Amino acid sequence: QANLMRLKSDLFNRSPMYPGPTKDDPLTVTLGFTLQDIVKVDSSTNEVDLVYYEQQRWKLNSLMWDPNEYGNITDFRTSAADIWTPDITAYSSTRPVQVLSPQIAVVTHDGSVMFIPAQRLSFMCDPTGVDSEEGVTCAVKFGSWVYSGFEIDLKTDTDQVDLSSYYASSKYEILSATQTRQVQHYSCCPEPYIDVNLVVKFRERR
Amino acid sequence: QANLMRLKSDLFNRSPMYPGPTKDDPLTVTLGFTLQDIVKVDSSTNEVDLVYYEQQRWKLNSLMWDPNEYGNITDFRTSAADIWTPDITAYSSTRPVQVLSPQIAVVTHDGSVMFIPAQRLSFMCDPTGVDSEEGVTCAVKFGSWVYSGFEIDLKTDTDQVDLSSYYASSKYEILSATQTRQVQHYSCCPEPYIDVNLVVKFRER
Amino acid sequence: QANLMRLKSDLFNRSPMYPGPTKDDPLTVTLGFTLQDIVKVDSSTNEVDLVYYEQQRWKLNSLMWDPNEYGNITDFRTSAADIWTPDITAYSSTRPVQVLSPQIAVVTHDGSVMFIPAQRLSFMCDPTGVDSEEGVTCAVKFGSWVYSGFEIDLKTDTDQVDLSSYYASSKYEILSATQTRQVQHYSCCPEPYIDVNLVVKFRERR
Amino acid sequence: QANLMRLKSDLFNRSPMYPGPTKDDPLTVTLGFTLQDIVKVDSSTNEVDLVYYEQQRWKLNSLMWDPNEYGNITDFRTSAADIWTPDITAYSSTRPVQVLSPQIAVVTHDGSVMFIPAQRLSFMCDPTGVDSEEGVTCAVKFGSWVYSGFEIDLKTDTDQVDLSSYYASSKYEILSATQTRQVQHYSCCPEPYIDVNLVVKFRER
Amino acid sequence: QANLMRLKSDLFNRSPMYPGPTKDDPLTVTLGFTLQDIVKVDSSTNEVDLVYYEQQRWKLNSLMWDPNEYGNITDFRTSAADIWTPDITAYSSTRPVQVLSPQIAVVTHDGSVMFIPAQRLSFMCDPTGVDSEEGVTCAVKFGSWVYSGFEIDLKTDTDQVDLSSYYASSKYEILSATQTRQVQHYSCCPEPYIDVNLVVKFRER
Ligand SMILES: *[C@@H]1O[C@H](CO)[C@@H](O[C@@H]2O[C@H](CO)[C@@H](O)[C@H](O)[C@H]2NC(C)=O)[C@H](O)[C@H]1NC(C)=O
Ligand SMILES: *[C@@H]1O[C@H](CO)[C@@H](O[C@@H]2O[C@H](CO)[C@@H](O)[C@H](O)[C@H]2NC(C)=O)[C@H](O)[C@H]1NC(C)=O
Ligand SMILES: O=C1C[C@@H]2OCC=C3CN4CC[C@]56c7ccccc7N1[C@H]5[C@H]2[C@H]3C[C@H]46
Ligand SMILES: O=C1C[C@@H]2OCC=C3CN4CC[C@]56c7ccccc7N1[C@H]5[C@H]2[C@H]3C[C@H]46
Ligand SMILES: O=C1C[C@@H]2OCC=C3CN4CC[C@]56c7ccccc7N1[C@H]5[C@H]2[C@H]3C[C@H]46
Ligand SMILES: O=C1C[C@@H]2OCC=C3CN4CC[C@]56c7ccccc7N1[C@H]5[C@H]2[C@H]3C[C@H]46
Ligand SMILES: O=C1C[C@@H]2OCC=C3CN4CC[C@]56c7ccccc7N1[C@H]5[C@H]2[C@H]3C[C@H]46
Ligand SMILES: *[C@@H]1O[C@H](CO)[C@@H](O)[C@H](O)[C@H]1NC(C)=O
Repeated sequence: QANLMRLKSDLFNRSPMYPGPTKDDPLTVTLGFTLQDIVKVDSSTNEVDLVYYEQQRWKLNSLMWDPNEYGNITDFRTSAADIWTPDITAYSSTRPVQVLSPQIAVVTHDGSVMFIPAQRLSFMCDPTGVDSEEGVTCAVKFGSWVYSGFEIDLKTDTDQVDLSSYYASSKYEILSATQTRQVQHYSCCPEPYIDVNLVVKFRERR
Repeated sequence: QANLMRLKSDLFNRSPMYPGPTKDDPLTVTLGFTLQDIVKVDSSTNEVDLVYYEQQRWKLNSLMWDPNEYGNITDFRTSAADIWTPDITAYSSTRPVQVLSPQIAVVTHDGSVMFIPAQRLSFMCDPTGVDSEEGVTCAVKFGSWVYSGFEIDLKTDTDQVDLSSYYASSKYEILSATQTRQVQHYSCCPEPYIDVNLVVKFRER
Repeated sequence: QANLMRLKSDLFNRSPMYPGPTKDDPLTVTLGFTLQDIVKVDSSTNEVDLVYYEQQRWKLNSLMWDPNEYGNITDFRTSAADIWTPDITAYSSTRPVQVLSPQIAVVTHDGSVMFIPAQRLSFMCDPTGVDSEEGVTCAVKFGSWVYSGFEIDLKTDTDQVDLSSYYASSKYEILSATQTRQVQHYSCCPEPYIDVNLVVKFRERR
Repeated sequence: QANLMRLKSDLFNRSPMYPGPTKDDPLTVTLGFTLQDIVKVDSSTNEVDLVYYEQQRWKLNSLMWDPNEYGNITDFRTSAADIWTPDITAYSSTRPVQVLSPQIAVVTHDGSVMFIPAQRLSFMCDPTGVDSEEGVTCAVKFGSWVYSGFEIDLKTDTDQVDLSSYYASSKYEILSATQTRQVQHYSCCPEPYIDVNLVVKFRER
Repeated sequence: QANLMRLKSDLFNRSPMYPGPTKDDPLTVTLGFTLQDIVKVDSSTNEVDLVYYEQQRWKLNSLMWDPNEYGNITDFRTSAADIWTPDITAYSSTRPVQVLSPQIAVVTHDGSVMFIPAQRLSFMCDPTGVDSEEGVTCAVKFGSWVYSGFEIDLKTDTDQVDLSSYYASSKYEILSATQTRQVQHYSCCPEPYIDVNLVVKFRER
């Protein structure tokens, strides 16, 4: 209690919040998806709804401490409002993303942060052929809304979407689900933009 | 008024809020459900909606006081924003949980806290067989979102879900409802996670 | 303007907010309902939606003042956030209550407060038989969420729900509407809890 | 920039917000509606949905300044949170009113304020006869929620609702739309209440 | 980190926020739309839903800095709450606009700001004829809610709406989409108001 209180006071009250990365001091953010459910499909609007956990990890020098100086504390939990978080956004959502979990992050003594919001997302997807044996493929890109590849580098720990928590009695079964880093250039602008392309192949079950 | 004002000032203004548990100083949180209604079932999306009260109890040394020092006050009510509260979350919700009651907790002189949010929850459930006599069983786990079993231990006072306030004219009748502590390990994570599994067997009326 | 500004400053900035009642210093809260409309019925979910005004009144010594000391002001209006308000809640709602009026209360020099939120409420009600001549009866209890009868006493000024503002062209006509104080005990806990039971008998029009 | 910053600092940081009117110092608020669209009708619930702009004007001595003292500034725009605003409310809404415009007001050197929220409103209305040539008439009163006629006087600049921005391809055409000051007493209350009654006659194509 | 922290502290903590433009010091805001999808059409209410990115650009002297003084930083990203933003609003929305992107802007050393909110908008549109080969045309104006043309000038970089990100498998195909500056006068008021008129011609695929 007392040690943790002192640590949080030192990290958060005695210094300003991290202002985000720059060209000079870029930040790597790792993303991974855990797909829980394809909740619904809307063939009249071509919108599909997913529920997933989006794991985000990054590391800041300003969040480092020595466990010996603070009662051997190697990590703690704190409100996501206490710290900077990356602006990772679905590019083709049709509704505001709905948050299903509390906004709390885990901070480790090496300055690494793990933040894993559960979300429900409606996104642009033609579900025609979902009732067939081949099923249907849909895709949605996630990236920083305003940081280029010079400020934020996105990576994945794996190209496989974690399906170990997928709901066994969903209306839809997953045939494949991948998460792939893409570099993108746009005609206006010189700098590269990074996204992770979440590609899901699915169909109605049996 | 004056005594209570002084107590709240001492507990909340004159010291920092409890920062949450650690490996060294873990916290036990007791959970209990009162199921009020199965409001609806959606066979096109496999989502079911429940209304329930979720009682949460825990105890902190930092919330202790001597009643004699504060006008014989043995307990008080306060906004949940004034205190730390646990991050207990349904694992398989499909919509943000909707809160139906005001966010107020009861604090007792021994440092124990009782907080009982009424909630409406949409969660993943295949309702196939709800129209049958056998009915259907659905389950949803509740636990801390980011604290492991090393920091937060969950328990129940009983394995029976309180059904005494269940809505008599619901579209669905309850055949059974249980609440059971589970210890879980994951491929992701080395540390154990504790949840309470709410299992409800029901059918159409 | 100047006198009222000074009064509000004295009551709200120069002292802490009332911390709520206790066993030693209980508070009586008077409730009355004005039923405006039965807006809808849902026979697939057994939910009914009402629109009403819920008048709440109570009195605090801490909100007293002498009109002579403050430019002859006998009352004022203020945001409900400036003052303590009771945690009166429907026991059997199925959705969060929707507030239709601004959150403003009237405070009188004797310390009495009048707060009258207009609300739309979805609550548990089987509407089977609403299309019949006998109609249907539904009920919903309102009480403090966490204060017992030792801290908050609820009363009504009358057992009749005010129907003078009921919408003349509603889909549903009201046969009766009553509001009755009840004392209740629950198996766990020694202390009594007070509620007001709103009972409404209605049917389809004409 | 610099002059305006100084003016806002003098008006808002150097003095308290206006606390609202009293019996001794009543306030006149002028209302006017611009009806944009009758968006929908629900004959199963007797709810109708309108989109309109509600112009509100009032004048306070505390918001006066001399333009010469502040770089010739005769008016400025500011967040509605910086100032007091009246609690004008539809009496027969069935859903919380939805705000479609940013909450910003215009303040003029004579202390006059203009605030014009665009809103979508669902209100109690039987639409039976909307498909006929005569159409249907519906009405909704707007007034202060908690100030009586002793504290706030409402007026209109005109009895005609502005229809110049009405959506030409709406599902519903407007036959007439009026806005009329009414004085009212209630069984509850000794003091008179002022409202503006918005009466709209409309029909399908 | 350290240089950027100092820059933000200098710009945002050590001086007041920009209070908005005046007649004396007007501001030009450039708008451009990127239409992503016509998501739905409602022929029972004459409402259509679009998803788009609205790029907004303006320039303030108060946001200028010398890169040499701050570690060669030529630009940074910051929360839109840290800075003033224009009150650009759709004139004919039927629901509050839904924001799909985080509220973050890019600020450049010359004081220029780029802010690009992704939005879902329901607006007044008769979709009769959408199933035909000619299709249907709908329009919606965007402008400042309370600043006139004397305080805020709107312009476009181009009259063509960017369709390069339009969703290939939308139910609706775009025949044309234009964005055009308009000057407007209103009977009440002496001052001109500027808007950008977004005109979209589309049909079923
Ligand atoms: C924090 O942890 C370190 C070890 O992980 C502790 O340091 C050791 O304490 C043991 C047991 O008393 C000694 O025998 C070792 O010599 C110490 N050093 C090392 C490097 O192992 C330390 O005492 C812990 N601190 C607290 C307050 O619990
Ligand atoms: C409060 O009320 C008293 C009277 O009840 C006001 O004082 C009187 O003011 C009138 C003019 O309005 C004078 O002619 C009287 O001589 C005053 N009498 C006394 C005893 O003071 C007083 O002005 C009121 N306060 C206000 C309006 O702020
Ligand atoms: O030109 C583009 C299109 C592209 O759209 C998909 C979403 C993206 C997320 N943000 C939103 C704005 C954007 C951007 C920034 C700077 C120049 C061009 C540009 N955009 C989008 C772009 C990506 C990346 C970035
Ligand atoms: O990927 C998972 C699966 C599992 O999901 C059920 C809920 C859990 C409670 N919290 C939420 C995040 C989670 C966790 C932490 C770190 C990596 C992966 C991960 N999760 C969930 C997990 C448990 C434990 C933990
Ligand atoms: O045990 C209960 C059930 C009962 O539910 C109906 C509604 C009530 C209003 N509040 C909500 C919490 C509650 C309460 C307080 C303390 C211990 C148990 C307890 N609850 C509910 C109770 C009443 C009274 C009170
Ligand atoms: O009983 C009523 C009905 C009537 O409703 C129309 C609107 C009004 C404006 N405010 C809102 C609350 C109200 C009022 C005050 C005290 C007791 C009952 C009561 N109401 C409304 C009333 C008027 C006047 C007042
Ligand atoms: O008289 C009007 C109608 C017109 O409506 C289209 C939208 C507009 C954008 N803002 C919103 C308020 C408004 C305006 C300013 C001052 C008095 C009246 C008034 N309005 C609207 C007007 C334009 C311009 C401006
Ligand atoms: C900034 O640019 C100058 C000029 O090239 C260079 O000398 C300096 O090292 C750069 N970096 C910093 C942090 O000032």
